[PDB]
Amino acid sequence: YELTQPPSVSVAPGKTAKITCGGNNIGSYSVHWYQQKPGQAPVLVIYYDSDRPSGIPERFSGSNSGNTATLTISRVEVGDEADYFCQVWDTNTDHVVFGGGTKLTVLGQPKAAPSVTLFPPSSEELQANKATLVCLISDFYPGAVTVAWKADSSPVKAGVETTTPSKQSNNKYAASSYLSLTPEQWKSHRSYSCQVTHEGSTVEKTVAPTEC
Amino acid sequence: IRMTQSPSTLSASVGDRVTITCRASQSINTWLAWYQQKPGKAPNLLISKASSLESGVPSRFSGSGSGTEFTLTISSLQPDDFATYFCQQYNSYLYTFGQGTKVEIRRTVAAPSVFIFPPSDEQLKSGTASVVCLLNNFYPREAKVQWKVDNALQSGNSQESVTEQDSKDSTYSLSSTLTLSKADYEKHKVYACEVTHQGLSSPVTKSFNRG
Amino acid sequence: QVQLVQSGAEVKKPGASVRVSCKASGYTFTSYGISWVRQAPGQGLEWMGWISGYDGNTNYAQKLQGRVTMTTDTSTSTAYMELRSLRSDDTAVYYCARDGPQVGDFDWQVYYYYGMDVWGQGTTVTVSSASTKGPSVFPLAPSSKSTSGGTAALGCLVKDYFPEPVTVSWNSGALTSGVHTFPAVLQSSGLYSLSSVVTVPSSSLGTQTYICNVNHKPSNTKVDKKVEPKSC
Amino acid sequence: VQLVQSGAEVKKPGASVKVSCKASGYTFTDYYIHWVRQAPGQGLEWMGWINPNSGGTNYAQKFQGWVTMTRDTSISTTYMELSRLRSDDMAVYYCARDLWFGESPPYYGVDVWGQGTTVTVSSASTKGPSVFPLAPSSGGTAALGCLVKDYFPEPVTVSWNSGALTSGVHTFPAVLQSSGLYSLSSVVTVPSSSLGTQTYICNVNHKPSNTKVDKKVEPKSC
Amino acid sequence: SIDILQEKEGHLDFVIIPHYTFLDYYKHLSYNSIYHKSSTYGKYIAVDAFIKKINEAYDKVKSKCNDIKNDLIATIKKLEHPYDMNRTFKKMMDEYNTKKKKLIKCIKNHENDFNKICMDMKNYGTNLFEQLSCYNNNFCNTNGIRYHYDEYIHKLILSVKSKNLNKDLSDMTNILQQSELLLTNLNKKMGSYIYIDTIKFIHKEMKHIFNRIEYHTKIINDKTKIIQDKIKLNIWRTFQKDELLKRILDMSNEYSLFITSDHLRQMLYNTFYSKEKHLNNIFHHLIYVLQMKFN
Repeated sequence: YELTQPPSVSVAPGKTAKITCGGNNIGSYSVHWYQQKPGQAPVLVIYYDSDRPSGIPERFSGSNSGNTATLTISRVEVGDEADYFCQVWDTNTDHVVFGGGTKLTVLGQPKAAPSVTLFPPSSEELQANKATLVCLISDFYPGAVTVAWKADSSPVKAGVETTTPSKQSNNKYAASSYLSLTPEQWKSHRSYSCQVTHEGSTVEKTVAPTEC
Repeated sequence: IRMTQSPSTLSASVGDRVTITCRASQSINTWLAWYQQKPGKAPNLLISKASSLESGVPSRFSGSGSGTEFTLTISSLQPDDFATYFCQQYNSYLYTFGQGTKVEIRRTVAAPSVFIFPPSDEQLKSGTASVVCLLNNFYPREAKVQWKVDNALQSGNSQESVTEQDSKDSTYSLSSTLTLSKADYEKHKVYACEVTHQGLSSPVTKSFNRG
Repeated sequence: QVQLVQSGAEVKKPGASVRVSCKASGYTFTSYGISWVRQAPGQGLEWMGWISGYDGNTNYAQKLQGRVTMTTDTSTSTAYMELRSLRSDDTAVYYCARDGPQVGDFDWQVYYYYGMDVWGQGTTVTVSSASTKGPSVFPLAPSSKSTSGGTAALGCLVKDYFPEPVTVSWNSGALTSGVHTFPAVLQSSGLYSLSSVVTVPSSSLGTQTYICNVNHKPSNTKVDKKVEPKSC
Repeated sequence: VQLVQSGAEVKKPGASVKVSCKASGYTFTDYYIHWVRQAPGQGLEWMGWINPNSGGTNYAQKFQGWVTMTRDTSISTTYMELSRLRSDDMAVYYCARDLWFGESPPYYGVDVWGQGTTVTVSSASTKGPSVFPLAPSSGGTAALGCLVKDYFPEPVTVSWNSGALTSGVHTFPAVLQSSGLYSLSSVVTVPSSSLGTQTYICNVNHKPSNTKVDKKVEPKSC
Repeated sequence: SIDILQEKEGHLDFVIIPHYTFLDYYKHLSYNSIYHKSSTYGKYIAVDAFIKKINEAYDKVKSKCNDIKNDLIATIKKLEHPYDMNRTFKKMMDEYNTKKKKLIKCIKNHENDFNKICMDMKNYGTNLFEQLSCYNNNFCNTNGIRYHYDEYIHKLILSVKSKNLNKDLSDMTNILQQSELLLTNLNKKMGSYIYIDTIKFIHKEMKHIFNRIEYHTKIINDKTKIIQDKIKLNIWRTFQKDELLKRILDMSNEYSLFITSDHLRQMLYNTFYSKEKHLNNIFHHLIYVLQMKFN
């Protein structure tokens, strides 16, 4: 028995958001719903298709009939940004089945281009026969970037380790990218660039082996 | 210490009011119990402190009396109430029962059917001869059977047996067995049993000559 | 289910002891007592004793003093009756009955006024010098003479057996109307003897076979004697 | 009403982990406990339930054979053992209380969740970080930091000037490298004017390898 | 009034509550009469045998309804198992109603038999109590009240305290609430209306049983506090014959009302969970029917 959920739903602060949970004859199953905020344990927000547990606001409601269960979130606050999971119990297989989840994105939040800082290798690391370029990316929102390195305009993908975005204390996001090369490779090129793309704009920082 | 029931045998019909009397030799206060005993079965408790009806015993059963005089009463004699009844003192730690009071079914006088049986040939080979006189389905129970061998009345050589009153015709049956050694039996010709009963206007005789 | 189950029939020689058991169910054994009462063949009821299931206190009849010993076993809820130095006049059905727990104790009737309210099935105890013997079954044959109207009588003399009982049936149980099996009598010889008769129509003497089925389990005896009409 | 699970686990493949979950604010034997796992960035996977009264369990198909659920009623605690861990078992494991009160629920659903226990699976060996200075260079504000290279396992603590410097500091989440080792940077945004009078030392501490390193970050000399 | 209880599956019984209290009350009078004087403590086993003989007889009259009781059990089996016979709930509810009516009818018929056994216990108990005397009528001993309490009542007060009766009621409210919550959700999806009708019926029976348990729990709690306060007053002192006797009747009254509510609450608890076992099964079967259906 499978529960199919749209991977993403996005709404404006005052608008109402609908999260669907598809399943054959889901109308005969009792659907429970969970909200899981980023880096948090899930919380039960609707049980038995439409009932709200104590402490759950009236903005949250649910319905279920046919092949679609719906979680309706009226007057969506920014704090409602979470993954939402529907759940059923299927007696035929004796299994608790959870849907794939729906990420709720709340619009209206202002876009911030990333701040980029590129550090060339330290003399101490070069003395140890190694070379790591450090690209620090911070203060960006929506919270998603693509990172491209270059060596004299030719793209570089080998030796690149890039982190997933992370929510900062100020609600903006952060990421870091590393380029591990050999000291000989480092000294061979004229320049090295770290290009950060955020929405449709690239922020570039360039470091040269001939700098001090 | 000594209970005496009166009467010892009582003739009654279904629907009748019957009252057994139990007398004690010395005062037993109200410490008297009553019992019912159907033949071949165990007695059942009927009444406890001379009047306390035991749980589940028909309400037709009632008791009364104190000191020396006590009475058991059955208001409407039903087909099951025909049995012998016992009264019992428990004033002293040594219990004493009464002699019993038989309650039998009353019906019309039925004359017995009389049959005489000579000894079998196999029993004669054994060295003894038993002649049995059968009185079949008679009423009342009181009957006199006399054995006459060549008109000589016999005494001490016969044994009687009576059945329980019949569940379908309320009659009794009796078997009287006259026993003689082969030597004594082969010394006489006529063997007869004379039966006397209220249903017979004059004694009925059943006889045979041996051989 | 409140009940008292007693041990089976017993045949003992004069001067011997008997041990009758009485197992209780459906009640608290240690909260009551057991009374023992017997009945000699064709006679009234006679009380022999009492024992308490609570403390084992006993009260015997004066007739049985120094001969009877009733004991008890709280573990199995059983009451025993042991009568030694047995005599001919000890032949009786011995019964056990539920009684109060403190009959000795003065003013006992004020705290438990009930009579002997639950009885065991009884235990046939026969005292005798006699030895086991299967009965000799003799026919009691009808004839043209000695037939009252159209009704003929025939039977079986189940003579000289020991001990009681024997069972008589006619035609393997197929014949039941008009049959009278008489209570046995104990003869001077120490042996029992009885008659089982059947009244039948005269029209059947020469056409229907009549067999009496005597079965004396004590001596493993099974006798099927054919009763045949005497021609003469 | 709470479920408090045991702390983060770091295990090698082929090893086992017994995670605990202590119940509070209610009678532990009156409600079933479920276990659900979550791979990073992925959905909720029901692993199975346990009846805390009898100890009877029900394992999901994919978790049968290598998951064992038990409880100790004396201490209101349920456990889940993962036997013979593999790389793909890196996930947050959760314990969650069924909303049905009593035995044999006709339907199953959760109302109270534990905080999660991260189980990390790697064949890497405990290695202390090599620490490097990210010298300040070229508005009126300068960026300098430390590079905490090739350490395993998490976590590393980065302090500035023995804890005294906490403004303008940004210690960044670590990258897991293809080698199995971690690397992180800690940048501190300082006034450019301070660069000649204020000395900056980063203090790195890796408790698993018992490594404590201090690194002076001075403006690049030429 | 009469209560019909279900300790376990296939085990229906009945209690005529006023008879239970009446019979228990006169058991307390009986023991208090023999414990007042040391010269009558041995008679305890005779009182025991009498009281057990009275209940044996009481139970034999209850046994007269065995066949009508067994009838109701079978009808209840059809009601509690609609998944095994599968049609017309109304007919099944009417069936239960009349079979239950027939049991109360049998009970009412034996009213006089039940009253004679009760009135024999009253006469017995008042007989011992009316002959209770003191060496000094101005100074009657309360050692009998003390002994009887220690050996007959204190064991029940400790036993009832060890059980958390107030959490038994909390547990039952969670059961009732989650059952209605699921019931209301399933009713909106249909399936076998026979299953929803029998769930609604068993559920309402359970609320009624709960009300009786809640009511008996309040009495158990109040009487345990009242017996414990009142026992202090009637002990460790003497009384005039009149006041001692009024105090023996007052204690006996408190004990009998407490023992009654304890006996009934225990039996109603067995009934609530016996009925709950069947509600659970029907919930399991309705969910099976609903999920294994067409769209």
